Amino acid sequence: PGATLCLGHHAVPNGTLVKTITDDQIEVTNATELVQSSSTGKICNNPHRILDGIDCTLIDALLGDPHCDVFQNETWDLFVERSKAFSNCYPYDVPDYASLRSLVASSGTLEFITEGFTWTGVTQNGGSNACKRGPGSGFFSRLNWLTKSGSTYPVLNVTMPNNDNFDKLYIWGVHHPSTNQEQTSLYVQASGRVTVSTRRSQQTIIPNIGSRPWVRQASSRISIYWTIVKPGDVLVINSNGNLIAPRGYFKMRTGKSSIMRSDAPIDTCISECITPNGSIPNDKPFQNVNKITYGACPKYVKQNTLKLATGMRNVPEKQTR
Amino acid sequence: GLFGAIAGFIENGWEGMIDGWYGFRHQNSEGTGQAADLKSTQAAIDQINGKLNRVIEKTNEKFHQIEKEFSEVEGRIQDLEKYVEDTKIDLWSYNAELLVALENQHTIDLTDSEMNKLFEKTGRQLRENAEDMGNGCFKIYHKCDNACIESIRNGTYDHDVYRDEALNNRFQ
Ligand SMILES: *[C@@H]1O[C@H](CO)[C@@H](O[C@@H]2O[C@H](CO)[C@@H](O[C@@H]3O[C@H](CO)[C@@H](O)[C@H](O)[C@@H]3O)[C@H](O)[C@H]2NC(C)=O)[C@H](O)[C@H]1NC(C)=O
Ligand SMILES: *[C@@H]1O[C@H](CO)[C@@H](O[C@@H]2O[C@H](CO)[C@@H](O[C@@H]3O[C@H](CO)[C@@H](O)[C@H](O)[C@@H]3O)[C@H](O)[C@H]2NC(C)=O)[C@H](O)[C@H]1NC(C)=O
Ligand SMILES: *[C@@H]1O[C@H](CO)[C@@H](O[C@@H]2O[C@H](CO)[C@@H](O)[C@H](O)[C@H]2NC(C)=O)[C@H](O)[C@H]1NC(C)=O
Ligand SMILES: *[C@@H]1O[C@H](CO)[C@@H](O)[C@H](O)[C@H]1NC(C)=O
Repeated sequence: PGATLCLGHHAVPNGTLVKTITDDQIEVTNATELVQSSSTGKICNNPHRILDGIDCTLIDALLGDPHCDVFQNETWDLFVERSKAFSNCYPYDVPDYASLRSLVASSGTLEFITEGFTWTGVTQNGGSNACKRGPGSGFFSRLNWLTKSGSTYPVLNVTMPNNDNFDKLYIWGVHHPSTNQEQTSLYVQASGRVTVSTRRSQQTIIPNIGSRPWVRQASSRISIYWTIVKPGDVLVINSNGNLIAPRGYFKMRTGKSSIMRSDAPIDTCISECITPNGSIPNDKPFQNVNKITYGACPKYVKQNTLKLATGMRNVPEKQTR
Repeated sequence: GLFGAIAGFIENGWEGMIDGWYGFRHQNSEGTGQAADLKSTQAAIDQINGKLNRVIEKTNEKFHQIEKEFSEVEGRIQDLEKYVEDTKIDLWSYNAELLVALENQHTIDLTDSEMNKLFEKTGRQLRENAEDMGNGCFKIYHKCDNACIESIRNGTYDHDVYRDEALNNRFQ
């Protein structure tokens, strides 16, 4: 009459199915989720500086549309553009809009430095009822609409050297009148021209006269351009009509700044990872919330769940029912 | 699994064992009982914590990237932007799928392995005083009181003490 000693292992009543090399589903005692599939629906206000655009796109804040004046000199880690944003100034386009938005978003600042341009023989500070400032006509705060003085618009030829140790971003434009009457009334010459250059590059834009769709009282347009001037280089602006002049430059930076389109509300909490759906935790290595992210984020995958086994094979007793 | 213990020569697991992952059940003249083996349990848990911590190791932080949704039809540049992102996502989705498959196969095999290590260790401890029944149970051919069982489980069982007794019961 001896003894028995049996070796064994545990099991649990409610195991979990996982995938392996040989099995698409096999039961283990426990597992843990590797895909973050939920958000709170809110963008946490820390630790990144979030700037809510509210009614303004980044470009409208840049140009200085009056209802975006509150964004003057603002900074951000993440600029958030809302679907409710609208423009309310002179109608405009930006050839390569996406690039200008990108480079400004990435610079992370709208810090503007006014420079003393001398515009000899023209009238400055033109305004329009399309772009009201208080009760009266106005214009983009960062741009200077030049027109004839008396009965002449001379050749404008000005320079601004960059003697700082940082890059300057100049935003300028060209006016496209809708009629010949408008062209000659404003600029005298029947056809204008704008040439903006540095030592190594140049942009020449010829205005086109013609109607575009009526927007906020104008069939005319302004087209927006930009020029970066590096330390030791120089800006020259040359025009015999249609120049929408810069008032100065934006200071460029490099760093971690970006921009995101989202309607998620901003809330008081801390989250490294931001998506357009809201912040998400970053404890898991993968996520299926949104391919668009900012910060220390799990990597986007197509799977909505992936289970990492955290226990042995779950083998319950052979069932008698 | 590769070692043939869990879901193998051991018929099933024990729902009753709630204080460890592997362990011992016995019958002797004083009755029957159960005890968890801490060392095997901890070896499995440590390996699983190790792989879990490697997998969740935060390694990526990105700031300004490319746009991934578009309000206008543009053609060539947008086709490329979308294809770059779609390509990336498929490659990462594959990495994730493969990772869990390999990890999980290995977790099953390592847990099976630890069961087997405990069984082989126990067998070695018992030398000639026991026989492998083939279902994870040793028939012990001598009087093994509770002090004797605990001696096997805590690594102090001297097989010489019981050898003559056991050898005799075996070759009769
Ligand atoms: C088996 O693994 C599961 C994971 O699939 C474990 O569930 C997780 O357990 C942890 C620790 O108890 C929970 O963390 C805690 O969450 C609460 C919020 O409810 C928080 O207040 C605590 O500070 C802590 O972070 C976690 O929520 C839970 N997750 C899920 C999805 O259930 C479970 O503990 C494991 N069980 C065994 C026996 O190993
Ligand atoms: C339009 O305005 C620009 C900007 O001021 C004028 O450019 C300047 O033109 C003068 C020559 O007319 C350049 O002077 C030269 O400088 C070199 C280097 O110092 C010197 O060695 C020469 O003897 C000569 O004096 C000056 O450098 C140049 N400056 C810039 C920034 O371009 C341009 O002449 C004006 N054009 C008209 C038609 O008025
Ligand atoms: C996060 O937001 C995305 C994008 O808005 C959601 O996906 C969209 O909504 C449904 C998904 O069932 C679809 O009709 C659209 O095609 C999706 N759009 C895109 C661009 O993929 C997504 O479901 C949200 N996820 C969470 C967890 O809130
Ligand atoms: C913006 O910043 C510059 C200097 O950094 C300053 O000269 C200017 O007055 C500021 N304007 C506003 C509106 O803050």
